[PDB]
Amino acid sequence: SFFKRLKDAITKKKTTVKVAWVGLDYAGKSTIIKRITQGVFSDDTKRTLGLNVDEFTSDNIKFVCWDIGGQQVFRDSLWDAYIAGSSGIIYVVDSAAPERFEEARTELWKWVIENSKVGDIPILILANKQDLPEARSAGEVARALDLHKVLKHSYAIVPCSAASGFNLEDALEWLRQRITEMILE
Ligand SMILES: Nc1nc2c(ncn2[C@@H]2O[C@H](COP(=O)(O)OP(=O)(O)O)[C@@H](O)[C@H]2O)c(=O)[nH]1
Ligand SMILES: [Mg+2]
Repeated sequence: SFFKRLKDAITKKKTTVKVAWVGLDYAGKSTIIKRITQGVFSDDTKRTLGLNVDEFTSDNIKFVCWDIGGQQVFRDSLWDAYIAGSSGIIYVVDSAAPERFEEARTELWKWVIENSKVGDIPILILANKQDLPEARSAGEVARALDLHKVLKHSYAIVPCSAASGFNLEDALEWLRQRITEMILE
């Protein structure tokens, strides 16, 4: 698991980690968090912090799931309050919902890319719901998000399915390694 490997890495470093999970509503974030944490971070374990923010903790690991876009407005106050202190950011996209790609691109650049606060923080993009027949490729989503324009951040886009498990732990190992090296630095 990524959950178990992250816990052991940060316990060996003798410190604490925070992982942010941002992305539009119905993208798959709560589903991925429940699955990757083998149940530990279920809906009946979420300390609710805001109208769209949920928070999880288990010893030295903390996860911050935030449903972005929609009616919710990005305020720099809310970012300091909820996401500031994160060591990695996970942007989740529903590849079978191309109608909302316009919105996911605008929120990714609003909250993460053109965010002075997010620095060398590894940003992992999950092109989720690949099992659906309408799912666009990971490269289609990368072009939709103008990732080809992201010149100053350390990112990675990996296609995955939260229902089948496909590529999930593999994408998360890239982030786990990127967090492990930069932690305490
Ligand atoms: N078929 C399929 N459905 C998914 C997948 N990921 C999430 N879903 C469904 O889409 C909904 C969105 O998940 P959830 O994490 O609760 O929404 P969010 O927290 O707003 O992203 C859930 O009810 C899941 O049943 C996937 O990979 N495949
Ligand atoms: Mg949710």
